[PDB]
Amino acid sequence: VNTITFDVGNATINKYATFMESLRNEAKDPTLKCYGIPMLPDSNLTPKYVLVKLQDASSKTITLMLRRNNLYVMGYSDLYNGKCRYHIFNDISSTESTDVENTLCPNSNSREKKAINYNSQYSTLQNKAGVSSRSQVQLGIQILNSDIGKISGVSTFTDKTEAEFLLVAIQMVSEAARFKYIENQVKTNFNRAFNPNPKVLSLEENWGKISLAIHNAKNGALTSPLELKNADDTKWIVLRVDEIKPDMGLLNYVSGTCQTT
Repeated sequence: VNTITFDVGNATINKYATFMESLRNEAKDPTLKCYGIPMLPDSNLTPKYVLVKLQDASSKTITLMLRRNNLYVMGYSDLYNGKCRYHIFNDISSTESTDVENTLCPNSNSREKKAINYNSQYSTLQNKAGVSSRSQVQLGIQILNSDIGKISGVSTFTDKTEAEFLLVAIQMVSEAARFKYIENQVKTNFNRAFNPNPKVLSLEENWGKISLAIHNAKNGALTSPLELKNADDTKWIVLRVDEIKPDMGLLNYVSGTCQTT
């Protein structure tokens, strides 16, 4: 499995763009695409995982482990007192957990467990972070930088600190890779903190449905319209692929042929 590094501490818009390109190119199936939009592979294609190393301004790092087929974060590692400290979500199988141990921390004599004792659903992360919605958790480059430093190499930290980091990282890494719209929210706000708008949230919550609709669309027309939210919280009834393609970075895996095109 490959490691993609993003230097948060020294980030620029172009470095972030390159990071997004690199992550999409690593994770996508080598061939699958619909309407020109690359698709993630099935759950069998190897490597099954991608590592994303995030570096803060003090050169400390956290490495996220992502499932390639859906870009979900499985866990993360940090260097702690010389040890590879692995933090695994509580919602993956025993066989995947073995893979997370060995992929984050291949040397079995130099590693240490520090579990994430909760699941990776946004509702859970929000609860641990003390928010009723992740619209209340600002995103941003400086925030990500700061949050890395609250964890990496740190003996103890609260669940709220951890869940804030996870909310920010999951969105700025995996959601941004899935959605050019989210990448572009980060870029438009690159020098400052921002709150995820209704369209960010709607896209995040509907990636599966959107991916299916694009895969199934015939001559650019969705078989069944898909109702999302615009950034001003008005309904967005999507009728055609060209209305939503600009916001897409990656499609969720959907079996069978589509217009590639």
